[PDB]
Amino acid sequence: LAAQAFKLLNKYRPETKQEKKERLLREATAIKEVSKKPYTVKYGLNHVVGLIENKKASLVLIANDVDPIELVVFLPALCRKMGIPYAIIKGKARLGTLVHKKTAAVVAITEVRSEDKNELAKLISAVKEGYLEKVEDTRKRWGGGIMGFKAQKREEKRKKSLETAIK
Amino acid sequence: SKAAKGAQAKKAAQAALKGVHSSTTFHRPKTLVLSRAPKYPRKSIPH
Amino acid sequence: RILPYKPPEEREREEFYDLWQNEEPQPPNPMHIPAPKLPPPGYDLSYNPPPEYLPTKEEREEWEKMDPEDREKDYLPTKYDSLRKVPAWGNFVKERFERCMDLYLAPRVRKN
Amino acid sequence: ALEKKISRALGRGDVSNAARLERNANLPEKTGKPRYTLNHIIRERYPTFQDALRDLDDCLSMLFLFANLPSTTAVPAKMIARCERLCHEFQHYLIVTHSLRKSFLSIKGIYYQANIQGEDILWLVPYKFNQRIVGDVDFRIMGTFVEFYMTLLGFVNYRLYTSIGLKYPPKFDQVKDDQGAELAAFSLEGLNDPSQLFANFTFFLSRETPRQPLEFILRAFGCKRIGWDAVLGEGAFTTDESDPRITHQIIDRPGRYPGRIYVQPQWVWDSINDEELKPPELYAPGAQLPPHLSP
Amino acid sequence: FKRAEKYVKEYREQEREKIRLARIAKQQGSFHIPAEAKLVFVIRIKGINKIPPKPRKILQLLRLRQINNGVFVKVTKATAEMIKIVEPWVAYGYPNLKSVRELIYKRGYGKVNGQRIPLTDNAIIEENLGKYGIICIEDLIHEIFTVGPNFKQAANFLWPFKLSNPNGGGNREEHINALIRAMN
Amino acid sequence: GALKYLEELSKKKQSDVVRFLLRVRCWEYRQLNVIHRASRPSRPDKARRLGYKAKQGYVIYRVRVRRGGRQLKYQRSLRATA
Amino acid sequence: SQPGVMYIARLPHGFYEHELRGYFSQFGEITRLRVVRNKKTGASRHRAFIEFADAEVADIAARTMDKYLLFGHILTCKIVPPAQVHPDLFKGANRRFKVVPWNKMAGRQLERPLSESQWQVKVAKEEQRRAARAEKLKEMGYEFEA
RNA sequence: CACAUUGCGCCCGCCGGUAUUCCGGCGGGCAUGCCUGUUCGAGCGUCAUUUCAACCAUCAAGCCCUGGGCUUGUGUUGGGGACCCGCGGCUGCUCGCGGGCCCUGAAAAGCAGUGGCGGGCUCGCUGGCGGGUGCCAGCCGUAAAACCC
Repeated sequence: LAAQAFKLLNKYRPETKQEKKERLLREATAIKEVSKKPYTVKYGLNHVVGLIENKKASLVLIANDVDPIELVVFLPALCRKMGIPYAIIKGKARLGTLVHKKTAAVVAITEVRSEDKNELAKLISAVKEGYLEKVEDTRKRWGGGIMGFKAQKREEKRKKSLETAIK
Repeated sequence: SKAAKGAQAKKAAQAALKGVHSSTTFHRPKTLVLSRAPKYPRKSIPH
Repeated sequence: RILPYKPPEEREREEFYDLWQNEEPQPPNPMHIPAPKLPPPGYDLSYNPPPEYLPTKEEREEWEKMDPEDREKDYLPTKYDSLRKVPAWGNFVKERFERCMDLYLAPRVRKN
Repeated sequence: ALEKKISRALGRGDVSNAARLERNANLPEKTGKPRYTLNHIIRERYPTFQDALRDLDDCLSMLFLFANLPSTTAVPAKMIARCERLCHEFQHYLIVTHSLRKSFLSIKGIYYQANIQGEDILWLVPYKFNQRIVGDVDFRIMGTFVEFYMTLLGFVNYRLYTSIGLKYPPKFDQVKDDQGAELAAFSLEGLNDPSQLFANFTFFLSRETPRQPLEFILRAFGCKRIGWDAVLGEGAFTTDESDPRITHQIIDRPGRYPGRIYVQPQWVWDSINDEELKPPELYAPGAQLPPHLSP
Repeated sequence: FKRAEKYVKEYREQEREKIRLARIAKQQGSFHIPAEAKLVFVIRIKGINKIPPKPRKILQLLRLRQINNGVFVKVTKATAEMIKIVEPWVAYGYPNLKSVRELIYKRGYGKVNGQRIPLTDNAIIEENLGKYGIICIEDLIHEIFTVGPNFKQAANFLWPFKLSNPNGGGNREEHINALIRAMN
Repeated sequence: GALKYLEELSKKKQSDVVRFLLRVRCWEYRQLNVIHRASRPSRPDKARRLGYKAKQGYVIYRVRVRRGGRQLKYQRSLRATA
Repeated sequence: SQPGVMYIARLPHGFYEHELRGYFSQFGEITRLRVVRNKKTGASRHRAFIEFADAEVADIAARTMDKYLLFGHILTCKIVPPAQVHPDLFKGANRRFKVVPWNKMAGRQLERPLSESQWQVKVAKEEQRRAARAEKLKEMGYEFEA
């Protein structure tokens, strides 16, 4: 699912700075000697939150490793409340490489070209089912509690030292 | 038999979900030391 | 102030001095031990030498038998009728590699 | 640092920026010119053109060898191509100036000795075969040697052409090189005893002859007209062997024209050694070749 | 570990290969080439992993078994048939005299007693060939360029050329010559 | 909107998420030095409304200050001492 | 000894007998496997049944490959409980479903001659049929002769 | 660096004394905290990495009544709907082949049935021969051929 996401997304990646300068020079030279609206992956925490609140986002991907976590800790709930499909991706550096930055906390797809409307819709359906159903099964509960052999042995040591005779 | 089948199935599922890719004392490593290449002489004329 | 845009194919198709300009003699430093030139070719390198230099078949067999890198002198003269028969030397690159290694690894000491 | 950042770009997916950074890296694999500029090290190592000509022995030996050798990782194909241009270019300088003096045939190859500005310069050419490489011969080291000597001959041939009056670089025809001109692809423009030995003679080279050795020898000692077979290469004065205006031709095989002189290549080499034409009857085909003497 | 992604990928690849092989079989002689007796140099390059049986047989016949390997072949009608059959896995074009000189002198080899001995001596040249009048390596070059009566045994003598990977570099006509400078 | 979401989440401090995060950080800062540098503000919304920008020239320092009194009370706060 | 039956749906074009066998045998051991196909034309209904030797292995396979995106297809891998596995479900398992050019067959059939005495009792049957056509054509009002 | 004694260390360069090794002198430098930026690193801190791409004729050849036209090349996801037909079998009911109309996300829950040739596997008889085989990522459409070797 991560690979499919980044395949539709890599087509809508932003323009690098060199490419943008080269394009601007191209129209400048043309005027020396009428375009459709660009479509790209929308990034930036505040911008993506605004798009989610205004229901312009079609898909949302949230990095799992943003510290501080408070920046994103409400994003899944906000996406669920607004009804936009959302998913959590391993690696803020990877969301970061789609844009041309070092780290992206969140990326979103708003609109795509006609050549990719069907692909984006199928990706939305696939991510929604195959991730949101499992997340609905286990998202409302507490995490943690992965005590191993040493931790559990320390636990029986503590209990057999505590509840036997004295406190 | 059953344990081998379960282990092989678990290995296959793990490979499907996550792919096939997954002296003792510590000293300060010897790093690169740059010599001074100043952009301006501190004193214009030597004494 | 800035160059106009150029298409990538035009950019692709688009993209010396006398080094002894200010030349003056300099004193030779006595720490410089240059590499002496290789010995000049002798009368044994010729593929068609005088018959006096033609050696014996038995010593030829001994030379081909004993293992490499132990001779006083690293080849034997051989008579060929023409460049048709003259073969390419098989250890030429090896010899020149050893010569280069002599340049960058052999110690140089001045001896009287 | 630039290589590290190119690796960063490649691992990040920015292929356009990676490609830009590799032009900025100036990779010899495509450029053919050496990794680093070596003008200052030339300056401080060789103080005079006399010393340059004195180490031209080893410089020419290495660049001839790597102009003949196959393409490898340390020395790429286009680096060998530039080596081939520069070596044939120095051969043009010798041909035009008639600076070549002696030649020699040995089981180790062909030795050439010339005298430039009073300096004796030698170089050995291996026979045109597949030089078989054995053992731990790492091509990085003599590849560095090749870069060094390529810079050396670039500057030396520039100075030599500026001294003779000819221009640098010579006009080289890629198409004619494709049709196989080797030494014949360069048209040398200018700026605005040795040459008599075969000057009044016309030669022909057969399929069996050493093409560029014979060509270089005869160009260096005067002969201005040789024909050869089309397979040998372009630039032949007369491709037809039946052409009647032929004086001498090399045969090295085991229409028998009357007005004709069949000679073996040893005749050309011992002529260039002895500064005098050798008996065609004593060097006729099918006869025991007279002994060769080192010059 | 192998993925269903791959499994489906090769399934569709072999499906198209079967479709295209039937099409040639139906339209025997699809390649619209004029009748000229010339030479074609063919280099096996990486392609589909699972080669169909008849292409595998043709590749074994042409001795293009390993990756990145070039051989010379006389351009006949059966030759054109097999070359355009094995087109997906090979790059083929018209050689040049300088190119064949470079290949034979730098990367030239010969097959003797099922052993590869480098083309180091015209004496070995008369030992293997010569019975048909091939005296020297450049005589071999001559016959290869101007294909003569003995091209079949000539090619049988020439052990296929192992090239090097391209260092920064269907019918490619003279562009395969640039390819073989890039690979040689 | 993330800034108001963080403002409300910081208003609700004894909430479970904030309490858990504050516990782990309190441990981390005790393991760290008394005064050390920060990288990124742990409270970006508070830093921004106080005037922090992500420019070359703005830095954060986290400082630990011992709590309590001198029965004498220090007229300057623990905030001013930090 | 409890074989486990898994149903796979939304099959991408190409994920057929051999690819299914290889993939799920790399997961485990298959007793039987069958994609459903049409008898008229050799085309699959994009669904298959796989009976594994081990029900547990079948369960892990279904869990890992239930909602998989393969060539724009979200698969449907679900274990069918042993209660409703129909005894005659794996009837064409492990065989070859061949493609039969029924159209060419009917065409060769139309071209094979025979003694048309039976075809003339059949033209008596087609005279009664065009009498049927005429009686339904009386509401039309069109008269046609033979 | 040193109560600072005009003493003692490290890097680079120079000068004078027999000097490539020695002596002496000279010149430029070597404090800490912190900020910005370089470059070199360390971390059982995190992540990616066994690649779901394009790749048919963006025109060809043969022709005709000479300039337009013709032939060829053959390439389609599946299911459903008391709907309208043609043609082949079925005693008949009906079933197949082709259409006409409508619907559904690249949707989905047994319904698998037509005879053969090569080859694989297997059992018997005297390597050969005769039998079978829900086996063929081979063909084929009555027989049988071709690949195959």
